[PDB]
Amino acid sequence: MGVNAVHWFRKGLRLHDNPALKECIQGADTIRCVYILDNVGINRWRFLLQCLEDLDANLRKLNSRLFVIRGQPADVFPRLFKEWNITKLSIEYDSEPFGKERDAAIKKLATEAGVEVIVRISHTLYDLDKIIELNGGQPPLTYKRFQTLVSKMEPLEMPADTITSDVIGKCMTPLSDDHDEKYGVPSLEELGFDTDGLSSAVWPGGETEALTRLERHLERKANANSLLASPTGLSPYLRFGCLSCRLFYFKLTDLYKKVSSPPLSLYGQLLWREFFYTAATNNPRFDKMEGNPICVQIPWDKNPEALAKWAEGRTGFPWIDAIMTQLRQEGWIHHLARHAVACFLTRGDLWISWEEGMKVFEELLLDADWSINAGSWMWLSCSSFFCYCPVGFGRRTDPNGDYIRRYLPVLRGFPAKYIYDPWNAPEGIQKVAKCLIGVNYPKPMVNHAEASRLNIERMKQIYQQ
Amino acid sequence: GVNAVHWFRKGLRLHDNPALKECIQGADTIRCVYILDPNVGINRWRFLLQCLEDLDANLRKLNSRLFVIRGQPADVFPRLFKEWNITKLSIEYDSEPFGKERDAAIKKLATEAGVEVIVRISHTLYDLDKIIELNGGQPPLTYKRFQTLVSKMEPLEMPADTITSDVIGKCMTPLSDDHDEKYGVPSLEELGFDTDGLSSAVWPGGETEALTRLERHLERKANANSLLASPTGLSPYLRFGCLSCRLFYFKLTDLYKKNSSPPLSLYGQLLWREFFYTAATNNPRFDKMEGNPICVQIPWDKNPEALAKWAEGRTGFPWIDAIMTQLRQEGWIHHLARHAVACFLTRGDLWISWEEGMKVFEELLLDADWSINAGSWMWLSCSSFFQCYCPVGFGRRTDPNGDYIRRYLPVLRGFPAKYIYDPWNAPEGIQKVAKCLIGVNYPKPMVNHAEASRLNIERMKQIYQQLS
Ligand SMILES: Cc1ccc(-n2nc3c(c2NC(=O)c2ccc(C)c(C)c2)CSC3)c(C)c1
Ligand SMILES: Cc1ccc(-n2nc3c(c2NC(=O)c2ccc(C)c(C)c2)CSC3)c(C)c1
Repeated sequence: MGVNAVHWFRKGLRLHDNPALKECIQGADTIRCVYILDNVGINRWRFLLQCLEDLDANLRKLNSRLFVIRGQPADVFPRLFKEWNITKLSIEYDSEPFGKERDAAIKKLATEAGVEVIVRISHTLYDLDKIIELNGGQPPLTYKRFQTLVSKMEPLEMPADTITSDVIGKCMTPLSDDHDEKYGVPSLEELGFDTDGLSSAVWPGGETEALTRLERHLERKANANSLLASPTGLSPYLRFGCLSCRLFYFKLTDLYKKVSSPPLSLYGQLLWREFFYTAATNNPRFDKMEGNPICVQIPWDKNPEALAKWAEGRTGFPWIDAIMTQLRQEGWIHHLARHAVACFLTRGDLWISWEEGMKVFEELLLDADWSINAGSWMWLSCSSFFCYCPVGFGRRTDPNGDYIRRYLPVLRGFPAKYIYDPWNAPEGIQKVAKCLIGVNYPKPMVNHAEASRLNIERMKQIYQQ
Repeated sequence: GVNAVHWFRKGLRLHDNPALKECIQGADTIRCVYILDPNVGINRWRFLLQCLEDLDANLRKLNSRLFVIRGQPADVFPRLFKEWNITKLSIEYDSEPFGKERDAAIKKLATEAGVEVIVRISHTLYDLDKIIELNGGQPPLTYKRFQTLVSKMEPLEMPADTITSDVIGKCMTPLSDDHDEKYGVPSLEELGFDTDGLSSAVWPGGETEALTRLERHLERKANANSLLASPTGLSPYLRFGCLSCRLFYFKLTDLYKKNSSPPLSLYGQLLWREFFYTAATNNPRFDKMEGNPICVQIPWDKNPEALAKWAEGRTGFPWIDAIMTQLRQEGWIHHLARHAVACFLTRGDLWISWEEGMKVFEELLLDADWSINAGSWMWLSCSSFFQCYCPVGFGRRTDPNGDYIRRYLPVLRGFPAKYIYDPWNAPEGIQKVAKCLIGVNYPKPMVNHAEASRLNIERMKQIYQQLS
């Protein structure tokens, strides 16, 4: 009896600009926010778990708690509907095809149980289906066309009001005394992860951290060092929904006017994100080659041993290996570093499928969703949307090689003259550095000049086809 | 003639035994001895005695025997030197401070008697002193720096040749027909133990068992069940020396190669061993809080009754009690189960000193040496190395049906999975049909976890504010 509401957290792990949760509370006697735990690496799971602990803490401020439940949503929700006597369920819209299919299945389960479902857009700046409509029923496959469509859209509506005590009103959350025992956020070890020797996260999760960084980021806006994680970086918080894209949009617009009509390059980060979400939303095989209508079909090498050396940073190229080590250790690498390793794996040196690189980035990268990961890997491998040197790229960006020394400590003894090509160092240099190439650090896995010359010919064959 | 003794302590094996190999060279006679030197529980003693009978049986294949002697080494060895007219003594090096002090005293006594002492490294992958020298004179206290040091060392030389007929050559072992009466391996009852109702060992000791399980482990390598002892587990055989760390290292590399550059993660089990041995070797108070230069001073509770409930698996938390029951009964628990009970006792629930948990583990755990035990307990209690699990939720997450609980806490077998991890929440009618009244046939929880852990988190946060 009564109006009992559940808001389902997946993305949008925040209380600000949360229109679905705002609407779910309206007219509700009770409210319960739930997160349901279904390649994913340990840095992704730690960021998520920290996101849920920050949500729980913020909900405690409102005399509520987060409910964490393990299971598959299709089995879990029929039980919750009855146990809690639910009449309304709310979600932030998910544009990605697998999320679409999951949410369509839950909507059917909810309707059959008599539960009304509130769906609101708030993970993207725009209604992706409306952009596709203005473009004639197909997503744009060029960024400039996307810019044209966006510039004709209506102005962005204001972000939804933050969930506070005034919004909650008389709505309450029923809680047992053993809430943590049944619904608490688990630790990594409670999920069976090996955390031995794990250091403190370079990217701590949560809306609180995201809003702290947003304020520091904007105050700052008002190279070798670029390779390292910035304390005001926002990319993972946008992927998990800790930071609203619309709030970030409006704060940037507000800053720009304080210091007219801003160029759309002002929103370059947000717009590239929307582009890939829009391209992917109606393409269930967007993350594949075969069966993907927009993906060029290319005969990639099948080489699991070469793939493993790339994935684990054992290529013998310190520039490539340091990037993949920072990626694995911390979960974020510079955009141009993503270019560098993606080129090395696919069209550049190894000629391995972009699907394999995408799968590694899905496990390790914090800030790249399914759509953005698939679209970027297709783009950089010349597979859709119409060769870096693994020595010179790093040497030009960081001549002293401090980046290599930070993430490949075994190379720390090498001078800047050989830090990016240690195989060229004389034996005496290697001995004083206590690192014999081919013993303490591997030899380069390919001759870059020979491999790149071959692959360049292969793709020219593809594109003359 | 040249009469030699090889002193077994660790390294209870004939393969990759450089000290024994060097001792045999140029010797006319050889005698292998183990000295039973007066907390160690019955499962540790049984594993040891099975290692010694495997050693004795493998020495019989070479027309030799193991000589087992009860006494203190500083008293026994002056007698043996004269009785057997010994001029050669060999040992595998012991990095741990108490073993270091003992061996220095025996080396002095041997020199006084005119006996040369042969010492060879073979219990650890590396020369721990060479690691510390490379680091500038102090051990690394982060595992990342230790990995950096290890990746700069020379490649490991191959393990020593197995003691065979060929290696023994002309050397021989004088034997009497009364050998078992004088020097035999004793039984547990013969050491005064109560073995009534003891079931057959889940972890049988010895080099033969170790090498069998190594072969199966390599083949297999080529969840709720994780909690149970694996038939291919190697951890206790590495602690006792039935299996060489260096042999394991080389079989792992060979399996990997059949790339030439495996990540260090491949050898993860071995390097964490080496890390704690290195940290402990020059620290004679490594197992203490006061007077230990690397350990944060924390005002732990003194509560012997709560410690006893934890040690004996009477906490009232079935996940905790099942783990401690498996540990007592078999001598091995999963690594994550060790985290669970360590957090419950120290930083999590009871606020009892990590020194007390280490002493219980020292008595019951088969696979954790002094250095690894002390280092792990300091680590998990946030007391060193620059460092809260739910006692209901963790088990429920790991084994939802509760089969682990039903296996080790049979009084709870009747409870459904819904309450098997928190049986105090079960309605009385469930408790009645399960024939286990909570507070009568199985104790109530000894603490309110939510209240205890919240207060102890605040205690620890104050500790690190004082430090900062
Ligand atoms: C309370 C307690 C006592 C002992 C052991 N324990 N027992 C054995 C070993 C270890 N420790 C570890 O592996 C280890 C590795 C990394 C880190 C960061 C820690 C904290 C422990 C390796 S050999 C057999 C454990 C796991 C917990
Ligand atoms: C291999 C790889 C995977 C993923 C990402 N990656 N990660 C994140 C984002 C993106 N892609 C882009 O920005 C982007 C924009 C324009 C073009 C033409 C391309 C090719 C990528 C935006 S949000 C966080 C990148 C940079 C490379």
